[PDB]
Amino acid sequence: NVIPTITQMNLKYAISAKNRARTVAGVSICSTMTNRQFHQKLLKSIAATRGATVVIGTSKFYGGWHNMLKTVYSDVENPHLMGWDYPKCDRAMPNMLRIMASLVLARKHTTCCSLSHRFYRLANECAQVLSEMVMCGGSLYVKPGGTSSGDATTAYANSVFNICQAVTANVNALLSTDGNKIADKYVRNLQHRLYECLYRNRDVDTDFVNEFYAYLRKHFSMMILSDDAVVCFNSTYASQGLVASIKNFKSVLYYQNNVFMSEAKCWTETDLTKGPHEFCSQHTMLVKQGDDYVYLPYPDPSRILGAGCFVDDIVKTDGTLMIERFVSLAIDAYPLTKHPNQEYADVFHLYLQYIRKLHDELTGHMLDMYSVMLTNDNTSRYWEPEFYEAMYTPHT
Amino acid sequence: FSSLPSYAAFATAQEAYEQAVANGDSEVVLKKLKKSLNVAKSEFDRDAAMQRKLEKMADQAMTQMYKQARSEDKRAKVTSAMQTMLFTMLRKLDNDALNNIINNARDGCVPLNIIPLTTAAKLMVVIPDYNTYKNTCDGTTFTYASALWEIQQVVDADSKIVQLSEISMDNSPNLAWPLIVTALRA
Amino acid sequence: AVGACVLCNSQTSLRCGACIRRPFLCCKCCYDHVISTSHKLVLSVNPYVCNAPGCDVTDVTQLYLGGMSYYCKSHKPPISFPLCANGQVFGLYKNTCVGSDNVTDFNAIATCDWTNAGDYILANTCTERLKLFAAETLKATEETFKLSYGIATVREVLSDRELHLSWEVGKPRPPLNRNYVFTGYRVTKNSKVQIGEYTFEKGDYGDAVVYRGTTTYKLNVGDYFVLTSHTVMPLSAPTLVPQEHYVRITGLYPTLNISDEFSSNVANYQKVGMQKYSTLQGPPGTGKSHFAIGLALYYPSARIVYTACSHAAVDALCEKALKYLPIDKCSRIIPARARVECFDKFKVNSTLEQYVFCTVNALPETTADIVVFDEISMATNYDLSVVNARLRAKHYVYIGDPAQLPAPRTLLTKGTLEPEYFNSVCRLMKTIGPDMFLGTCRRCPAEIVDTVSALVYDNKLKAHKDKSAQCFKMFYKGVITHDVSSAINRPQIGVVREFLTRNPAWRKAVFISPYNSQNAVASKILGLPTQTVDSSQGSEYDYVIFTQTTETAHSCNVNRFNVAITRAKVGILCIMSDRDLYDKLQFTSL
Amino acid sequence: AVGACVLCNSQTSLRCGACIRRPFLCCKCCYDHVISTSHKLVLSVNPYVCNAPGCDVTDVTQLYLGGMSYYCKSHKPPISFPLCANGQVFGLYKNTCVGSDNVTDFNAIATCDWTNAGDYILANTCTERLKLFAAETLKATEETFKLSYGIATVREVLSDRELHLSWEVGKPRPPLNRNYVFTGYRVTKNSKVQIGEYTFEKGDYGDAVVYRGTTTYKLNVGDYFVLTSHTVMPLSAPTLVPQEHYVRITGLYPTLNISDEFSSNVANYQKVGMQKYSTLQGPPGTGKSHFAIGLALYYPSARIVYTACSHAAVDALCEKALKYLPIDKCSRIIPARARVECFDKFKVNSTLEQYVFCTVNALPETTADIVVFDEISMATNYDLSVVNARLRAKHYVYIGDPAQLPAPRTLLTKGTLEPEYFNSVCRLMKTIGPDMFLGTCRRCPAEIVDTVSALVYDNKLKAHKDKSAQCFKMFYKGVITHDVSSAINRPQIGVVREFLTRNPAWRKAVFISPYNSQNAVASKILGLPTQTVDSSQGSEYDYVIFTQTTETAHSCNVNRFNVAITRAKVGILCIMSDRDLYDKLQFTSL
RNA sequence: GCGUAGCAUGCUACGUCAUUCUCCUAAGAAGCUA
RNA sequence: UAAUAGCUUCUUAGGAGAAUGACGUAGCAUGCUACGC
Ligand SMILES: Nc1ncnc2c1ncn2[C@@H]1O[C@H](COP(=O)(O)OP(=O)(O)O)[C@@H](O)[C@H]1O
Ligand SMILES: Nc1ncnc2c1ncn2[C@@H]1O[C@H](COP(=O)(O)OP(=O)(O)O)[C@@H](O)[C@H]1O
Ligand SMILES: [Mg+2]
Ligand SMILES: [Mg+2]
Ligand SMILES: [Zn+2]
Ligand SMILES: [Zn+2]
Ligand SMILES: [Zn+2]
Ligand SMILES: [Zn+2]
Ligand SMILES: [Zn+2]
Ligand SMILES: [Zn+2]
Repeated sequence: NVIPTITQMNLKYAISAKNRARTVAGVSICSTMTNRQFHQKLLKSIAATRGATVVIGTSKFYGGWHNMLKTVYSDVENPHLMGWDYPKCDRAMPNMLRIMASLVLARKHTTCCSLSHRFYRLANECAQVLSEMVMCGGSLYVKPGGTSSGDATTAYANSVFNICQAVTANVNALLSTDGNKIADKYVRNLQHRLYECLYRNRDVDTDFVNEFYAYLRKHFSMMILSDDAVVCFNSTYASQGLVASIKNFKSVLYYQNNVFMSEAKCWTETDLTKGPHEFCSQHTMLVKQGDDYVYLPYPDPSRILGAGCFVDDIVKTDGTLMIERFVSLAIDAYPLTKHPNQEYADVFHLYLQYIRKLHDELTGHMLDMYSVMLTNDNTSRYWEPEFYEAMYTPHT
Repeated sequence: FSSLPSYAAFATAQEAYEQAVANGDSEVVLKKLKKSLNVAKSEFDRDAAMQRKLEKMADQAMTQMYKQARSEDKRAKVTSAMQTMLFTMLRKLDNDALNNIINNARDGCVPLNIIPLTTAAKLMVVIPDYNTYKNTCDGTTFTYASALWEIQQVVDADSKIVQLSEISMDNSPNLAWPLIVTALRA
Repeated sequence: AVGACVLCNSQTSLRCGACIRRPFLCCKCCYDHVISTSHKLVLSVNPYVCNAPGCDVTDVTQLYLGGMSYYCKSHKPPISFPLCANGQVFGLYKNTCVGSDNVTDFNAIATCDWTNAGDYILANTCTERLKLFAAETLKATEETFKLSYGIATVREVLSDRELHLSWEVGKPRPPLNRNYVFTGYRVTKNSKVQIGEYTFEKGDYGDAVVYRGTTTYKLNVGDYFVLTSHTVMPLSAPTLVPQEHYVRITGLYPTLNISDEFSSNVANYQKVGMQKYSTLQGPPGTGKSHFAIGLALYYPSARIVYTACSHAAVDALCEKALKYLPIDKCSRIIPARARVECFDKFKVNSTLEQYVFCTVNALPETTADIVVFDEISMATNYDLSVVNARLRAKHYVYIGDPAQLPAPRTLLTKGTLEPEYFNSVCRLMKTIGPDMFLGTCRRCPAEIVDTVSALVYDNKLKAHKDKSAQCFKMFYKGVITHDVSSAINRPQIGVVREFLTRNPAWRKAVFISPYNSQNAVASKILGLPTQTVDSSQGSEYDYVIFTQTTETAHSCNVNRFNVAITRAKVGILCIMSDRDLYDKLQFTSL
Repeated sequence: AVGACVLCNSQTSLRCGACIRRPFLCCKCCYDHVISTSHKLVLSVNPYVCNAPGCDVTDVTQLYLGGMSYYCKSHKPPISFPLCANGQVFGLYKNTCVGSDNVTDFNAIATCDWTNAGDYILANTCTERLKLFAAETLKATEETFKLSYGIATVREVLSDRELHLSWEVGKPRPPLNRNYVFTGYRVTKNSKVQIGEYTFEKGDYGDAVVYRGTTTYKLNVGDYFVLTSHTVMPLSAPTLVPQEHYVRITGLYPTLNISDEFSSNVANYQKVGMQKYSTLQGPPGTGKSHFAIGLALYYPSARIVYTACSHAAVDALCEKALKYLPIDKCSRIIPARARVECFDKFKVNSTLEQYVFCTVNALPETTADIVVFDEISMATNYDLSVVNARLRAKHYVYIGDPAQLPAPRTLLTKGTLEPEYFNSVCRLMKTIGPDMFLGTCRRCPAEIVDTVSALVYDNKLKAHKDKSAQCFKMFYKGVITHDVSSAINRPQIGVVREFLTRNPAWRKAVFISPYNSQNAVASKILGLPTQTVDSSQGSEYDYVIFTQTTETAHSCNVNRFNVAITRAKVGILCIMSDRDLYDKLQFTSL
């Protein structure tokens, strides 16, 4: 049976760098419960795999960022890093691509579900997520399409959509090349067989699908987190047009997303010793940790200072009540100490000194409210930089 | 612990041991009483720890039982709330118009999006500026959804009543747009 | 679910699962109920069974809980402990539970089977929270008793006013009147469902039924008849709201020109309006059916809810209130299923009217200003608690005569329930006395009315007439045949037909009997219009003949005798078997 | 919240649950209070009840802080520890709580019911924080006494100008006068919601009340009334702001030839300017309430707020200000209901005017340059704290006299309250002396002042008039009708009526009697302006008829009688009861 | 030389307690990211 | 009114395990001594 469902639109009260309002989709419990029961095994299986294309469930601490970046550079020949943007990603996504993502996620049910079971599960997904009734200010509207950001499989379906767009860009790049200009005889035959498997073949050719997958993994290595993507592509092939470039993503998003991807939000990095320019809002820098060089992610110092200065509750302003709030922020702001810019390196020391001042005045206020100090106080380790240095060391 | 007679056995063995030590009993009797006291205390502590486990598992069982029940007296409340909501929504229905449009259906099935559009007795028009107001529902009566509606009320975004003479081209800056007009099907 | 213990009203979350009603029980009270009686199953928020892969232990004295379950001794962990120990059964609110001994009668309430007489007599003198529980479990027992029953069908299409009866062999058959209704089942090939309920009544001769119908849907043989049955909901309101007096009449505002008809009851009208609940017992034929109309005309602007146990009394009251009270502000509330040929003369079934008449079973939850319960002899404690739950009103007035016949009370088979314990209200009326009592009698001759006031009544009755010199009482043997479930006296009709030829008066008489078999056979050989002793009590006649078949404690029941001899007005031939029944009364000898 | 202990002003987080005002108490002081009295409930940020599934233990020595909450003796987590122990009660700021014994007067203040008289003499001679706490709890008890009253209803309405009354059976009936208001209910089904603000007063004939309303709703008979409650706010501000003696006048400016009439009080004006607050005590009618207006004329630029506890006193002050001050810059602030009819000649209810007159209870939060409190005898410590909280000021002036009548103090019924304990200001006046003192009689004739200088004042006053011989003392028995719970003396009113047509110059004398019932009911029989003694204080009239209704301790009160007679201006006739009281004065024969 | 008894030393098993560590779960507070 | 998912910090409680120490009991191995053969 198909259960239609109303999803609320909730305004988001959070810190941001642009003044446009952000809205999330509160989906009904009747949809979330069944979507969990349908997708959660695969979703937990994706989040528990290390070294894959979809980096979900991979921590950035304890050397997780360095491991991710070393798996992206998976023996590519002339590596250049690349990253693109999806403008209006959740609201311009076509319904065909969302249905594609839901059908790709549901390929795991080849033994537990029948054909009709999988169809009615897809229909419930479409009726509750894709084209639903939306409650926006006490009024029911019809959502035209696009993913809602509150379904159970949101980041994972977004990752499927991202991989699909990247593979489409590579297909278009390889097919729109001349073919008489391709010097490599292997890639010319790959283009010929790619056209055959697209427009002259109706049954799946698993041998060529494996061959093209091997080609993409060898020359177009990816790292996907639901709409962020780092690619470590072969620069010579991409200059010859045998592998997708930024312009191929722009073309594909024009004719398949109805958006224009300006090349001002997409970056290219010709030097791998600097890492990705930005992935998951974190910049990357190569530091000498211990005896070896590793990649550490540092945030925008403006972001951490804004999180310290502006809060969403009146009681987060006391400071002594929230010392863990600043311990977490100092954990996030630790890698700034390795930055060559001293004003960036001083943010971590500012947070440590504020933690120490907060503990000093907390103990003063506690000793005033009583006449005895606390017997056990282990807060001294939060203004020592070793507690935060061990946060980015691969021993755990 | 103190309820069980193991404490009594330990206490009487300790009393006998102390009394015989104070009375200067022989070494063999002293060792005998020491061994008896040791085994009595052994039984005492062995039956004790079990009391800790008893009370711990009893409190855990009681908390589990409370959670399983409170959760059964909170289920009936939401069941009653859902029932009352459903039945009030039933009583809101425009039964004659809905019956007409549902008997006109061949299979008895109609799109939901036409249920208000053909049976709702009241229309709310939310209008962001004056040009839109002049276009869609200027005057005391207007046409929408192939029906005739008569303006029964106009309020602003502040939920304050606005008169139809106040919605003008020059009085537009002084109105808290959007305006929500409520009309009834004629 | 948590609740209140029945006999101490402390908070609890246990239940005696072996009982028919599953009442809540506090810890100490539950232990006292399980260690004494044979109920060893206790239901907490989860049932107390052995949660093993294979085992089934229900006893609670032999259950030990361990980890997060309850097992017997063969399936318990290395840890203890007894569920039922230290005088308490392990449940919620372990230290707010106050014990209460009155368990020494809760055992006899919960464990009895109502077969004997004393079960009712001690199910009525107990406290209030046990007065409710005993009534609830009695109704549940009767409902389950009606699940073991005989089943018939219609032999073939026989008449438009009468069907026939084809019963199964080996099972008893019920009594036949408006109280016992019957259901048809349409299991034809093809999907047993219901078409309609018919009530049945014995035919002329042989095997027949002259019936009362529910639905026009006329079946073939394809239906077979069962009894019909239903669930009993739990009751919460007390049987009688506490008696609180008022100084001057509140919320009731007396009238202008009530009538010169019933102006001698004005003191009694105001005594009705004074207290919270009032009690009026009026000997048979003394105006209580007319007193209700008079009360309604003494407080003209008060909405009044009239109620009664059965449709007959409430319909007679409805007819009187049509004949006297204003008519358009009347509202008789009918059942939706309409199990009876209901009363449609008023502006029927509007519960937001002023004079609302209804039956106890069909009362809707509402409010009133003064509610008049009628025939409290018929009503069981369940009806009283129901009328206190559904109806809240400023005044309650219970009218009825305990000397009339009681409720059916089908389960009672051994011993005689004396009038005093018919219900709470009759117990009130016999303990301290009815608050109001009107003693004259406008039907019977002189000697019978003086002697009936001297039979059981405390000598309060009299007649405004002269004795018609046509009441008699004979002692003719009337040999018994009795070769059917009830006793018959045919050759007694032989002796009465040896009379009845020198007495041309009662040639339109109504035959009555203390047995339905003799009543049925009396309508066969001579077409006397019959009306059984139960179907009387609410009507007056001037020609009625009554014979006695046997001699027993069912022959000397003076309630039945008093309800018998007071339906005639000028003439009755009657047959007395016992010298006791020829000598408590004065009549001619013949 | 975190607060300050009442009797030591240490930091604390505990409060006493049983106390009506729930005062903060430090650890040591809370232990001393709970271990000795019957109060055994302590509220921290969380209340100290036991957190079992269901348990109700509040006594603090029974409890422990176990795990993460407060648990009783046999519900505690196995790890303790005791709450109420080690000479303290566990709370926040535990090791900084140091108090003092005053835990012997605080026990008496918290425990006492304010029934005796000694409770007031201990509530006014204690320390400064207890002077505030005792006033707070006294107001709270005076409010919670209204919870024991009986709620009304309407019988019917023959006359729409005179309601019919019906009190609930089984509760006391409140007195009927202007001071008490009511608010209704319509609880039939159907609107348990208020129906307006009404007030009552008795009628002479039968049973009737000639009511008054704020709106014009009628009562369908179910509608009824309940006397309205009043939550009491914390006594936030001190009773008297601490005094500082300036070297020279700060914040105030003198004037150029103030007048030829106020030229005598100049030195006292300068003394007022020098000190933070000043007290003016004088016998009645010596120039006290006119001194304030002279002060206004001496500090013309200074914004001034005049206040008093009564309405008929501030109205007289308003009239005097109209006679003297420029009328353009005045106001008059009236409460929302305005139970009494106030002064409507100024621009009423404009707070931001230069000279603003208001009652204490209706004072709005504002500033001033000097605030003049008047008739401090009428004011309790609640009024002083209210005026000290709402109105900020640079200089305070309290004018009044203790020998006039004090505040009602309805709860006080044993013993008499000396002047020096009326409030803090009167205590200051009697202890060390007034800062300004002026005494003589300029209003009353020679005879009445020459008698009142024998009753109350020990032969102190000379005065100025000639005894016009229109001072009369009557002998009349005056039989008693204790009707409205305040006595009515019908034959004394008859004496007045029979000898008010024999006095052609006495047709406008105000009628004064201690009892509000007779004083109110006299309006029909003689038609004179009527006034009770309590509100007559501060107002003068050209002629007074005083009637001692009944002999009691209320009407034979020398203070009341002295403030009653001295409102006359040329002559006064009074009829007396006490053979002593009529003899202590020297008046004419009759 | 053997048997019984006692003392001392050592090893194993079990029960109880103290400390430290790891993990598994539950509950709560918080931070960041998409 | 406040979504899905991931990671991290901190606190509390419960279980299980490990390690070390302490006591008690039982079993086994050895040395010395008393008695009997
Ligand atoms: N005031 C009266 N005067 C004469 N007869 C009356 C009076 N009131 C009632 N009756 C008669 O008394 C009889 C009472 O019978 P009924 O009305 O059935 O009530 P009940 O059965 O309770 O006595 C009626 O037939 C009526 O005619
Ligand atoms: N300096 C003065 N010269 C003449 N008459 C005065 C003077 N001061 C006051 N009075 C008169 O004395 C009366 C005193 O009134 P008031 O001060 O109100 O007395 P109290 O304050 O006792 O009520 C006023 O009515 C006024 O007429
Ligand atoms: Mg009757
Ligand atoms: Mg004055
Ligand atoms: Zn039972
Ligand atoms: Zn109980
Ligand atoms: Zn078992
Ligand atoms: Zn207290
Ligand atoms: Zn203190
Ligand atoms: Zn407790």
